[PDB]
Amino acid sequence: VPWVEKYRPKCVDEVAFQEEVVAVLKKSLEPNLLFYGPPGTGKTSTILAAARELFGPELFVLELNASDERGIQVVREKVKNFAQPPFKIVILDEADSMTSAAQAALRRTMEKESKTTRFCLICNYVSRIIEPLTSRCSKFRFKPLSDKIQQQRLLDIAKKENVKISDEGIAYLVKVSEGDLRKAITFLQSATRLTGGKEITEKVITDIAGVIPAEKIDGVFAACQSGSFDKLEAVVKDLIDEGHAATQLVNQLHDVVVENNLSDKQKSIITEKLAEVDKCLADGADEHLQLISLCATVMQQLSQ
Amino acid sequence: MFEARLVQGSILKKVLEALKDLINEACWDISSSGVNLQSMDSSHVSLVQLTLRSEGFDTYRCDRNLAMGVNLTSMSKILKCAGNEDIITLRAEDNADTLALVFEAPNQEKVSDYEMKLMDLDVEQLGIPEQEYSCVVKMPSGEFARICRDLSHIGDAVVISCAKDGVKFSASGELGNGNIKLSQTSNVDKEEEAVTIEMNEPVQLTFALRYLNFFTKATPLSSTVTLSMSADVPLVVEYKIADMGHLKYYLAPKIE
Amino acid sequence: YELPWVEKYRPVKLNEIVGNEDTVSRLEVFAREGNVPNIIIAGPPGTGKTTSILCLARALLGPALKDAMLELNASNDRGIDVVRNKIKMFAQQKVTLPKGRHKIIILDEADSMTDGAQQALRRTMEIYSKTTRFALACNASDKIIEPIQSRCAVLRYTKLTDAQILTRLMNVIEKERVPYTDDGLEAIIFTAQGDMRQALNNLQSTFSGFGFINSENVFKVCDEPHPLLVKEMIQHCVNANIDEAYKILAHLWHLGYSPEDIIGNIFRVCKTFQMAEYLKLEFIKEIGYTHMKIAEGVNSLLQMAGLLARLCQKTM
Amino acid sequence: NLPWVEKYRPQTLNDLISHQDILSTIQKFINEDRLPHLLLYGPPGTGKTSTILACAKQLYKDKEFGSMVLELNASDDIDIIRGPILSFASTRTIFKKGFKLVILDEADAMTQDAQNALRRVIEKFTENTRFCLICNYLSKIIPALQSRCTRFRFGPLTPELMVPRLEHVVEEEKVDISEDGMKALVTLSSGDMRRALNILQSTNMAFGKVTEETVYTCTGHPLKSDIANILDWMLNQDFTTAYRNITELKTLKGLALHDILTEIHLFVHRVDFPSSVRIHLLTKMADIEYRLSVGTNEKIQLSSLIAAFQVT
Ligand SMILES: Nc1ncnc2c1ncn2[C@@H]1O[C@H](COP(=O)(O)OP(=O)(O)OP(O)(O)=S)[C@@H](O)[C@H]1O
Ligand SMILES: Nc1ncnc2c1ncn2[C@@H]1O[C@H](COP(=O)(O)OP(=O)(O)OP(O)(O)=S)[C@@H](O)[C@H]1O
Ligand SMILES: Nc1ncnc2c1ncn2[C@@H]1O[C@H](COP(=O)(O)OP(=O)(O)OP(O)(O)=S)[C@@H](O)[C@H]1O
Ligand SMILES: [Mg+2]
Ligand SMILES: [Mg+2]
Ligand SMILES: [Mg+2]
Repeated sequence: VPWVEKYRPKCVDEVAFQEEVVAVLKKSLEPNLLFYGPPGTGKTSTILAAARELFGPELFVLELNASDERGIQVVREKVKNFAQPPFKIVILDEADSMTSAAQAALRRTMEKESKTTRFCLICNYVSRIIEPLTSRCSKFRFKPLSDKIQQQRLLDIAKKENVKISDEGIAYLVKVSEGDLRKAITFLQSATRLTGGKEITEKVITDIAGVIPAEKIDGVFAACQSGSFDKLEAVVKDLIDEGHAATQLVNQLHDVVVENNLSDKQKSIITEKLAEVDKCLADGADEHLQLISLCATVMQQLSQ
Repeated sequence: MFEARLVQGSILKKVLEALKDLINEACWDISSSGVNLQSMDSSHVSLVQLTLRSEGFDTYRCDRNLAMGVNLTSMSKILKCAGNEDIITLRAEDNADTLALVFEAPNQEKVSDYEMKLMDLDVEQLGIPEQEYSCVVKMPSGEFARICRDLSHIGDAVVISCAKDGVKFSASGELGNGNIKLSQTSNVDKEEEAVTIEMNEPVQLTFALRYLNFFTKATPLSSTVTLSMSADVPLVVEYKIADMGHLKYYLAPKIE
Repeated sequence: YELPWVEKYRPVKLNEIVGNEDTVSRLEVFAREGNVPNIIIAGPPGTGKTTSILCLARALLGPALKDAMLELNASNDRGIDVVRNKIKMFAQQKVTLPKGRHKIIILDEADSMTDGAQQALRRTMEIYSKTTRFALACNASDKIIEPIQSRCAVLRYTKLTDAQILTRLMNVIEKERVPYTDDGLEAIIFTAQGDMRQALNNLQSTFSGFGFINSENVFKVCDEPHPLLVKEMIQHCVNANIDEAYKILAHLWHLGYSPEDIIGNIFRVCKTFQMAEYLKLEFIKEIGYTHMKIAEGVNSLLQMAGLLARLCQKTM
Repeated sequence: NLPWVEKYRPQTLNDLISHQDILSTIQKFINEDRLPHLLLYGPPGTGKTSTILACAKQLYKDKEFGSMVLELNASDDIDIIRGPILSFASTRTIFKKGFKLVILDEADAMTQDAQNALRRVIEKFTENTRFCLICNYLSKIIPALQSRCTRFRFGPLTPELMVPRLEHVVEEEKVDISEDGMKALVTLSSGDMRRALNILQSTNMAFGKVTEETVYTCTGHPLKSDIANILDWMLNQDFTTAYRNITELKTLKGLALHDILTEIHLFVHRVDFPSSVRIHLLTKMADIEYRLSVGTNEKIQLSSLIAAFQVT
């Protein structure tokens, strides 16, 4: 079994650092539940622990995601089919990615079935869910664990599984997947298969996390800082030939532009271009051309 | 409790085979005066009404009224297990939600017991507006069954027409039209074989044929069928269950 | 029970169809000589396709219309089995008609037949063309597979100009003696958008609900964003006055008009407007862009406000 | 227990509110046996399925209501037309004289071919079965089909009309509603009595008292002060410290960028700008919304929004 589930909480008041959610989940016998929070903060783990506490190990809850490709009708149809411990629990993941018209229909389905099934909407934004669904639900914020806790639990995992990783390795593991304990644990697991347990250096983490090294970002800014278009072509060609996706380059380039000492006008222009390039890439545009364009804008902004 | 002894269960079996395919489930309204069953099919176009008087049974005992909403398909499936000449005893306890059908043998060494599980049906007794019909055709049931089953091969709408000198059933369809006309017999060799048309005004109506074919599955019940009808009033197909009651199908006309 | 005016005043001969003088002229020629080809009449709704085919079939056959015509709507079973049995047995059926007359198989809503049905209909059209003629009707003339269009004359129908709808509306008013006024007739012609059956339905509904016909009353039964408000909003956007155009826009949004409706009316009003020409084109460009973005699903008031901001900043 | 959206349903035809013209015209249709096919369209929760149900209960009886009314939802399924609808419209009911009624809820989820079939069914049997279609987007309905039937736009309820019914509900129940809790309920409802009564009941049942804060916390709607704070960070701060502040607030409470952007648009129109600056803010915010509609990173779109406000 994967480590993302082998080390899940088995009880409600057991390890979940969030206190005001584990207290109410005892009285959960406001008909429905609504969890929201950043990804990988024990959203599904907590309700699964609550369901294994309430129902029991053999009494086994339909979990499906509301972001299906097959429309919304099949979702509510499956809920109806599952409808027929005086109730059953259905879990809706990514419930914020439902359009308002699809939440209206899920509202009708969940309010006509409000006698035998309890719902749990798991999302990352409570504002995306419309006011009927939230008004029928009881909200619960899930805040990520503190950085030190993250490293603590990761060391606990690495000692329970005998994975020889440096402490700076753990620091970089939690830094490379920011505040995402699920992602950090999955990386720790899938980065020890990649070595056979001999040694897990930060290069393996940087490769698995898909993070382009900060050297290449500094090279991109060194080229666009002052130089002809040939340097931009060269650095972009080298960055594409390395395999690094353009999404990661745009992400890290934005992260560097925002929290540096560029002017407000320059930051504004560069970030507008970053957003446009990000949409262009999300629309299937070609990475080389979009990166060339973005670098041309950044160059005409910095060089001036 | 409901304890009724029918000497020949063939009557009950034929009734169930006449109602089986028109209506799926019905509310047998048992009373101290007889047995009734008034219900309309799933399409609300035809209304079957069965009545079995008390005197037709051998020992009919009913002390309290009952409404046993039996599933007619399952009831006929159970009735099939009975023999052709068996004595059939229906027994419904004061309140037990099960109907005991006891198929005795014709004085032999076989007794069958069945406990058909009833179901709760929301009884509804719609009023049947008593009315005076302008034409009453009485004809051998075999002829009406043949006529409907024949014209069903041509078209799905029979135009029944009552003149004075005979009744004609017309039909039309892709492969042409055909009309069967019967004249009232004057020298009735057998009172069964006669075709008697009590006509008070010439009428002409149109009816669907799926439903007339559903009606004609009660032909083993009686040899003579009575088609009574008037204008803008549902036609009435009546089969007289001998000396114990009747089975009466109402059918609403066809539009256009 | 009295039947509506859409039927009480249905033209019973091709001299009374006001739709498309050229195509109806062709069809009158065919009703005169008598050897029609398989015709596919295609065009927008309400313009007189079913009526034209029915009047043509009547004028051709005459009293044998009950015996020589087979109509199959969209509400009839028209699978491959019906096409292979009923339509074929009708094509093969013998009916004796005058010299140049043929049986007619009217397949209304021909764009609703599945491909298998049309494939099964091809050779029936082709073989029995010596005694059977087909007359299909459709709106989307590309829903009919190509081999069926290859054996039919594709007669195109177009929307009706406002003058034709006005003539027929006056012919009906004269017969019904409904009290009217010019603004009411202009309102009906604006809400019709060419559909000659929509216009008659709106006329009858307005007359039956209220009687007198005036624009105030026409927009009480149709009830779409009054074109005067949209004209005023576009005018404020011409003077580069965003804060006064967003006023009208939020007013329209308060009454719950769906943004598709608001854009439909804004387009239909900005097309026949009184701006310059280059400026009108620069406006229609942006309105089309925003219509694309709303049909795609981004239908919030922010997109309408952004459209207003672009329209304003086109004129500096 | 029993929801208030059902306990206070208008049982008669006059208990409907805010549609007196439409209600009077339908009542006149009923009195004169001139009832045409009806097309009731408008935003949710405005009183469509209640208007036609009151009209039905006024037209038939309660025992004729199973054999002469076909209440059919159109979102379950071209086969539904030639199936139960054509078999319901073409056949008479045995002993009852009069037309039938077919009520197609959500009549705009029907494919266009199904609407062609249904239009022919309607056109054919128009004197023994009256159709009543019900939809939210009249634009989704084929112009052919809509032509057939008279159309009624059930717009949203203005707050003056709908406040008396809420006051009657409050007095009949026991709800300690503040003088602005009614206002923050009317505002969040946005003119559909169903959502207003639902929000009111759920908040009164969850917290025990309704006010301008309790309803805003029960529905998770972004408070006005928070959006004012965000606009202040954008308008009167450095780029980076605004990015930091806005991101911290956006992750503190559950807040996406769509809602931030909507409320910030309303504020851009509220507060005073030189009227040549809000043309820029409006353009850029309407582009950021389109960019977010395609599934992009919100960390680069939020920064784009701050860039848009940094015209000042
Ligand atoms: N507060 C917490 N208490 C206990 N375990 C935690 C906590 N946060 C994270 N975890 C662990 O991290 C793992 C992932 O938690 P999940 O509930 O799967 O996160 P998530 O909400 O599913 O993120 P998604 O599904 O990608 S949106 C579990 O195996 C837990 O062991
Ligand atoms: N060109 C026309 N001239 C006169 N009356 C017309 C014309 N077009 C439509 N009508 C009227 O509108 C009614 C319906 O028109 P139809 O012939 O049904 O149009 P249609 O082409 O069938 O529209 P569809 O089938 O919905 S695409 C007729 O009964 C006429 O009264
Ligand atoms: N005009 C009104 N008068 C009284 N109560 C109303 C009115 N409009 C809505 N309601 C209430 O709101 C509830 C829902 O109204 P509905 O008629 O069901 O709205 P709706 O048009 O059916 O919305 P849909 O079906 O989702 S488009 C009813 O149970 C009523 O209690
Ligand atoms: Mg999860
Ligand atoms: Mg037509
Ligand atoms: Mg409704």
